[PDB]
Amino acid sequence: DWVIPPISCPENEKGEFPKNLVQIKSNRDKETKVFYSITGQGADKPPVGVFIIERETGWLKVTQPLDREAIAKYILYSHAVSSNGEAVEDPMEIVITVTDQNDNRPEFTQEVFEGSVAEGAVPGTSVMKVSATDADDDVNTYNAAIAYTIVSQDPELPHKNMFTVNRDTGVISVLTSGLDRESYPTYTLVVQAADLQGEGLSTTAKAVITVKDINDNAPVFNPSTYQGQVPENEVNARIATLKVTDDDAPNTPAWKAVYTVVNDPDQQFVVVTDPTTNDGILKTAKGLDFEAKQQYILHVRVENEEPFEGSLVPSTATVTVDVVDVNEAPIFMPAERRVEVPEDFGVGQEITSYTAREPDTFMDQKITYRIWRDTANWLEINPETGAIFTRAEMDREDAEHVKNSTYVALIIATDDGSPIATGTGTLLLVLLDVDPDLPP
Amino acid sequence: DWVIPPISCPENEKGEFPKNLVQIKSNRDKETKVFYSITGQGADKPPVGVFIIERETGWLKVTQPLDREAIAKYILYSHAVSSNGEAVEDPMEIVITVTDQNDNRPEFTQEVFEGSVAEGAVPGTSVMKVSATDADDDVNTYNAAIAYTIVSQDPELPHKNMFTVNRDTGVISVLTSGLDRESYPTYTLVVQAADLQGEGLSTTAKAVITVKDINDNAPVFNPSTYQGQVPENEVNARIATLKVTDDDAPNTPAWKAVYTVVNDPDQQFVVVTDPTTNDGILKTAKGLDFEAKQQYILHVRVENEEPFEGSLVPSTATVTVDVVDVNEAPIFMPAERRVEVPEDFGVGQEITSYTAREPDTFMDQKITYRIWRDTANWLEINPETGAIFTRAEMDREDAEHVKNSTYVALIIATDDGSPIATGTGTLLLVLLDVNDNAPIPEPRNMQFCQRNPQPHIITILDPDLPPNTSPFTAELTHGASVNWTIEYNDAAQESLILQPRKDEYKIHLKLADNQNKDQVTTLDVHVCDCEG
Ligand SMILES: *[C@@H]1O[C@H](CO)[C@@H](O)[C@H](O)[C@@H]1O
Ligand SMILES: *[C@@H]1O[C@H](CO)[C@@H](O)[C@H](O)[C@@H]1O
Ligand SMILES: *[C@@H]1O[C@H](CO)[C@@H](O)[C@H](O)[C@@H]1O
Ligand SMILES: *[C@@H]1O[C@H](CO)[C@@H](O)[C@H](O)[C@@H]1O
Ligand SMILES: *[C@@H]1O[C@H](CO)[C@@H](O)[C@H](O)[C@@H]1O
Ligand SMILES: *[C@@H]1O[C@H](CO)[C@@H](O)[C@H](O)[C@@H]1O
Ligand SMILES: *[C@H]1O[C@H](CO)[C@@H](O)[C@H](O)[C@@H]1O
Ligand SMILES: *[C@H]1O[C@H](CO)[C@@H](O)[C@H](O)[C@@H]1O
Ligand SMILES: *[C@H]1O[C@H](CO)[C@@H](O)[C@H](O)[C@@H]1O
Ligand SMILES: *[C@H]1O[C@H](CO)[C@@H](O)[C@H](O)[C@@H]1O
Ligand SMILES: *[C@H]1O[C@H](CO)[C@@H](O)[C@H](O)[C@@H]1O
Ligand SMILES: *[C@H]1O[C@H](CO)[C@@H](O)[C@H](O)[C@@H]1O
Ligand SMILES: *[C@H]1O[C@H](CO)[C@@H](O)[C@H](O)[C@@H]1O
Ligand SMILES: *[C@H]1O[C@H](CO)[C@@H](O)[C@H](O)[C@@H]1O
Ligand SMILES: *[C@H]1O[C@H](CO)[C@@H](O)[C@H](O)[C@@H]1O
Ligand SMILES: *[C@H]1O[C@H](CO)[C@@H](O)[C@H](O)[C@@H]1O
Ligand SMILES: *[C@H]1O[C@H](CO)[C@@H](O)[C@H](O)[C@@H]1O
Ligand SMILES: *[C@H]1O[C@H](CO)[C@@H](O)[C@H](O)[C@@H]1O
Ligand SMILES: [Ca+2]
Ligand SMILES: [Ca+2]
Ligand SMILES: [Ca+2]
Ligand SMILES: [Ca+2]
Ligand SMILES: [Ca+2]
Ligand SMILES: [Ca+2]
Ligand SMILES: [Ca+2]
Ligand SMILES: [Ca+2]
Ligand SMILES: [Ca+2]
Ligand SMILES: [Ca+2]
Ligand SMILES: [Ca+2]
Ligand SMILES: [Ca+2]
Ligand SMILES: [Ca+2]
Ligand SMILES: [Ca+2]
Ligand SMILES: [Ca+2]
Ligand SMILES: [Ca+2]
Ligand SMILES: [Ca+2]
Ligand SMILES: [Ca+2]
Ligand SMILES: [Ca+2]
Ligand SMILES: [Ca+2]
Ligand SMILES: [Ca+2]
Ligand SMILES: [Ca+2]
Ligand SMILES: [Ca+2]
Ligand SMILES: [Ca+2]
Ligand SMILES: [Mn+2]
Ligand SMILES: [Mn+2]
Repeated sequence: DWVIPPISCPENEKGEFPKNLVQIKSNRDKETKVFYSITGQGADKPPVGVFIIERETGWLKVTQPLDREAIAKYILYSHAVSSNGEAVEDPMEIVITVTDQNDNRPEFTQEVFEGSVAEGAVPGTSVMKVSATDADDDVNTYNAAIAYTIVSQDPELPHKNMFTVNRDTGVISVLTSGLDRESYPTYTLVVQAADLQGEGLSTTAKAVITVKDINDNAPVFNPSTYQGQVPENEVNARIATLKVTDDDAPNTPAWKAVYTVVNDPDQQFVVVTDPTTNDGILKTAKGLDFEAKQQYILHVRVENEEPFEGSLVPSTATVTVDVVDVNEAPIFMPAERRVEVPEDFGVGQEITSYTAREPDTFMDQKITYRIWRDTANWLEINPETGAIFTRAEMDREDAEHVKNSTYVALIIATDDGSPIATGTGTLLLVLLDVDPDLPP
Repeated sequence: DWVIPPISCPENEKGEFPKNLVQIKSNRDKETKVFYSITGQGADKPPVGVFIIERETGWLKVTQPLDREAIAKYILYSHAVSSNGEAVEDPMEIVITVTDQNDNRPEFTQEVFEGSVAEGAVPGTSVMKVSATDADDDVNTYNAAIAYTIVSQDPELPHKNMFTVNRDTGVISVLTSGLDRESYPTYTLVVQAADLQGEGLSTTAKAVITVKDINDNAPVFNPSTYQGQVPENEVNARIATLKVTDDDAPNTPAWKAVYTVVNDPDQQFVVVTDPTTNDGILKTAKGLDFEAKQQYILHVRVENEEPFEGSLVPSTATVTVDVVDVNEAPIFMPAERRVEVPEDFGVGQEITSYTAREPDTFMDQKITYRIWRDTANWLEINPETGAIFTRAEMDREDAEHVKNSTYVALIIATDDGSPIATGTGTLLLVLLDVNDNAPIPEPRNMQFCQRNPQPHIITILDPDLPPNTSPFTAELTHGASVNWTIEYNDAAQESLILQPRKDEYKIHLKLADNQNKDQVTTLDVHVCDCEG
C-alpha cells in the first residue's frame, strides 16, 4: 500500500551510536499498545544487530559504521504486534542503501608486469598492458576512477621518458626514440594506479621492458687495410683472413657476416665466412696468371644474413694482394710443327729453326733445345737457337721409321729458372721422294 | 495500516524556504507512474500552500515559517494517482504539530489594578492580587511561566518597599510595617510580568493600593486647661467649651469625640459634643450649690466614638468651675410655727419669737421681719428679732376668720442682698378655748297658744367648747309658777321644753355650763287664741 522511501546511510558513518534512521508507526497504535520489531538480515539475521527498533516508539536505529564493500543494501522488515499477541500489520519492507566512500585504494592485478619491445621501436608504438582494480563503485563515484602514471624508469637513459602508460587504459607505449638493446636492453618501471582520477589513493607496481634485438649494427673490419700474397697460378689459395666485429646479438643472422668483393671483374676471388668467428677467408676462384697483373688492390665489404635495417652504410676492407711469379714451362710455338723435306737432304745442313716461347717474363731467362725422340737418328737440333740439322742420311723409302712418308720426332726446350720446366714441341718431318718409290 | 508519525516544525523557523518535511511513496509506484498530492488546511484549504508536495518525488515541504499561536497543528492527506487518473492508494492522514517559541511577552489583564489595605495591618497580611497571561506553550514550555515582580513603589516611604508580590501568584501583601493612612493614604506600584519563570520577556502594569482608616489616633484637647463661672441654682448652663483635635477620618466614629467627666460622682455636670465642631460644651445636669461647694475642678477626658486601636491612652483637660453665689431667700425655722396660746392673751403680751435662717453665707445679710397677713390685726412683730406680740383682743370663737381652732398669720423676713430675697413662715396661733361666753335660749321671739298649748323646745347656745358648754343648767328666777314648766327635754342638757301650766308675758331665764350664769331677758312670747 503506502510505504517508506529507500533509506541511505553513508558507508563508515562514524560518530556516536546508535544513530536514528526513521521511526515507523501503525495507525492501530491507539487501538491497542503495539510492539514493533524489525527482521531480515542486518537485524536478527547476520549481520545481526546492525539495525534495531525501539519496540515502544518504532524508531529504527543503526548501531555501527556501515561498510558497503561488505554489504551495500540491507533488506529489513517491520512488524506491529498488539500487546495481546495478535499481529496488527502485514510486515513493511524497509530498504537501507549504504552509500559509497573512497575507502579502498586501487591495486594492480600483478605485483610485477613484464613485457618486451623492438630495439627500433616507432615512438607511439605499443609495448605492454598494465592494470589495477578499485573496490568502491566507479558506477556511482570517482572513487574507483583509476589513473595510471609512471613514476620511475630504470635506467633513466638515454632519456628519462622512454615510455608512457595510457592514463586510463594502462597500456604502456613508446614515447621517444632511443631504445637501444645494445645500450639499455631492460627497463624497469614503477607504474602507479590512483583512484579519484589520479587525485585519490595511489598504489604502485612494477613493469619490466626488455628491449630486444634488431639488426641495427653494421659489421666492422679491423683494420681497413689487409695485406698478403698468392702463388700466381694457384687456386683455392688463402690470401688473407680479415677481421670484423658486428655489435648486434651474437650468432644471430643480424650478426654473422656476409663479405663481398666489389672490384673483381674476372670472378677470380672468393672470400668465404668462417662460421665460428665470421672472419673473411680471402681465397682465389681462378688461378691468378701473374704476367697480366702483378698485384691486386681490392676492397671487400661486410653485411649480415639478415638484411640491414634502414639506411645501409657497410664497412670495407682493402686487401692489397700480391701474386708471385712462378716458373712455368716454355711453350713451343707452334706445338705441332709440319715441314716438307726432300728425303735426299744434305747431312749437316740446316732444315728449319724450331723455337719456343718464354712465358715467365724474367728479363733474365734462357732456353735449351734438345731432342729425345729421334727414332732413326737423322736429326740433331742446335741446343742454342733451336736450329735443326740432319746429322745422318735420310730416306723416305726407309720403312718402319717413316710412318707414312712423314717422320715424327719429339723436341724439347727445357727451362732456366726455379724448377726445371721442360716444354715439349713436335716436328713432323714430311719426306717426299727424291720399285718402293712414289709416282712418278 | 502503516501510517507516518507526526512531524513537528518549530514555529517561526528562519531558514531557506521551502523546506522538506518528509518523502512519501506508494509501492505501486513501479507498476504505474504515480502522482503525489496532498490536501487540507495549509495545503489546498486555507492557509493555502503553506505545505506542498512534489508530485513526482512525493516530497512534503513547507513554504512559510509556521506560527503555533495561529495554527498549532496541521492535518494533511496524501493522494496517489497513476498517470492514468486512477487513484492508486487511499489518502494518508499526515499530522503536523507546530512546536512553540517564546515569542509572546505576557500581559496584565488590567492596565491598572486597584487595591485597599487597612492602616497599620500586620506585615505578612495580604492586600490584593494582580495577574498576567502568556500566549505561548504552557503545557510544554516555560515560555508561559510568569514571575510577578514589583518594579517601583510610590512613594518610597516610610520605607523603600512596603509591599511584596507572590512571585508566581500575583498576590501583593504587606512586606513590612509603617503603613499610615495619616501620612500616605495611597501607594502606587509598578508590577512586572516576565516569562521563562521571570527571566524571559517582561511587561508591566500599575497597582494602586490605598491605605484605609482605623481609629489609630486619639482625640487631643487643643487647650488642656479651662475655666468657667456659673450661677448657683440654674441647670445646664454653659461653663466651658472643650476643644479637641483628632487626626483620623473627619466625621467618622473613629473621629467623633466623646466627653466624660471623671470627677462625676453625683453627676452635677454634663458635657455634650457639637456634632460638627466636635467641641465639648460643658453644661450642668443639676443645680450647683455655692454654700456647699465653692468651686469645682474636674477632669474631663475625650475618647472616641469607636474603640481605639491598641495602646489606648485617653486625653484629659482640666476645667475649673467657679460657682456664683446667688442671694437665696431666708428660711423660717420652722416654716410652719405652731403655738398654743389662750384666748385671754393680754394686749401687749408677746406670743413667740419666729425667726428665719440666712441661707446665704456671705456675712452682709440683714434679715428684717415684717408681718404679711393677719385679717384681724391681732398681731405685731419686731422688724429686728421677729418677735410677735399681740396688739388687740383675740377671740377663739371669732368664727369669721378663726375658721378652725387656729388663727393663721403670715410673717415674712426680707433682707438686703444683691437682689431682695424673702422667706415666709405661718404663725399657726391656736387660741385655746376660754369660757368667756354665757348660755342663751334659741327661740327668743317664740310664740304660744292660749287654749290648747303644744310643747316648745328651746335650744341653748354656747360658743365655747366643752367643758364650757354641755351640762347646761337653767332656771327661772322671775316667776314661772304662774303657768310655767321647763323640762330639759334631752337626757344631757341640749335644750328644754317649755309650756303653759295653766289656762302676753316676758320670762327671765337663767342658764349655765360650768357656772357661767346669764339670765336671758328676751322671752317676748305672745299667747294667742288658737286651738293648738
Ligand atoms: C599495446 O598495444 C598492442 C596492440 O597494437 C597490444 O598488443 C599490447 O598488448 C599493448 O596494449
Ligand atoms: C611501489 O613503489 C614503491 C616506491 O615508493 C616501491 O617501494 C614498491 O615496491 C612498489 O613498487
Ligand atoms: C665499402 O663497402 C661499401 C658497401 O658496404 C661500398 O659501397 C664502398 O664502395 C666500399 O667499398
Ligand atoms: C681500402 O682502404 C682505404 C683506407 O686506407 C679505404 O678508403 C677503402 O674503402 C678500402 O677499404
Ligand atoms: C490573571 O489572574 C487571574 C485571577 O485573577 C487568573 O485567572 C489568570 O490565570 C491570570 O493569572
Ligand atoms: C420678698 O417678698 C416680699 C413680699 O412678700 C417683698 O417685700 C420683697 O420685695 C420680696 O419680693
Ligand atoms: C585491468 O586491465 C585488464 C586487461 O588486461 C582487465 O582484464 C582488468 O579487468 C583490469 O581492468
Ligand atoms: C721462336 O720463334 C717465334 C716466332 O714466332 C718467336 O716468337 C720465339 O721467340 C722463338 O724465337
Ligand atoms: C722436363 O723434363 C726434363 C728432362 O730433360 C726434367 O729434367 C724436368 O724435371 C722436367 O720434367
Ligand atoms: C714435354 O711433354 C711431354 C708429354 O707430352 C713430357 O713427356 C715431357 O716431360 C715434357 O714435359
Ligand atoms: C707434339 O705433338 C704430339 C702429337 O703427335 C704430342 O704428343 C706432344 O705432346 C706435342 O704436343
Ligand atoms: C490575599 O488574601 C486576601 C484574603 O486572604 C485577599 O483579600 C487578597 O485579595 C489577596 O488575595
Ligand atoms: C510598565 O513600565 C514601562 C517602563 O518599562 C512603561 O513604559 C509602561 O507604561 C508600564 O507602566
Ligand atoms: C485623663 O485622665 C483621667 C484621670 O484624671 C483618666 O480617667 C483618663 O483616662 C485620661 O487619661
Ligand atoms: C489637667 O491638668 C492636670 C494637672 O493637675 C493634669 O494631670 C491633666 O492631665 C490635665 O492636663
Ligand atoms: C431664729 O433665728 C435665731 C437667730 O437670732 C436663732 O437663735 C433661732 O434658733 C431661730 O433659727
Ligand atoms: C413667702 O410666701 C409669701 C406668700 O405666702 C410671699 O409673700 C413671700 O414673698 C414669700 O415667698
Ligand atoms: C405657712 O404655711 C401655710 C400653710 O398653712 C402656707 O400657706 C404659707 O405659704 C406658709 O408657708
Ligand atoms: Ca569499506
Ligand atoms: Ca566504499
Ligand atoms: Ca578507492
Ligand atoms: Ca642500436
Ligand atoms: Ca641489434
Ligand atoms: Ca648487423
Ligand atoms: Ca702467368
Ligand atoms: Ca719458363
Ligand atoms: Ca709466370
Ligand atoms: Ca730413297
Ligand atoms: Ca727415292
Ligand atoms: Ca727410281
Ligand atoms: Ca507566534
Ligand atoms: Ca509561541
Ligand atoms: Ca512568552
Ligand atoms: Ca497611623
Ligand atoms: Ca486612622
Ligand atoms: Ca480617634
Ligand atoms: Ca446655697
Ligand atoms: Ca437672702
Ligand atoms: Ca446663696
Ligand atoms: Ca369666745
Ligand atoms: Ca371662748
Ligand atoms: Ca360658756
Ligand atoms: Mn545517518
Ligand atoms: Mn524544520
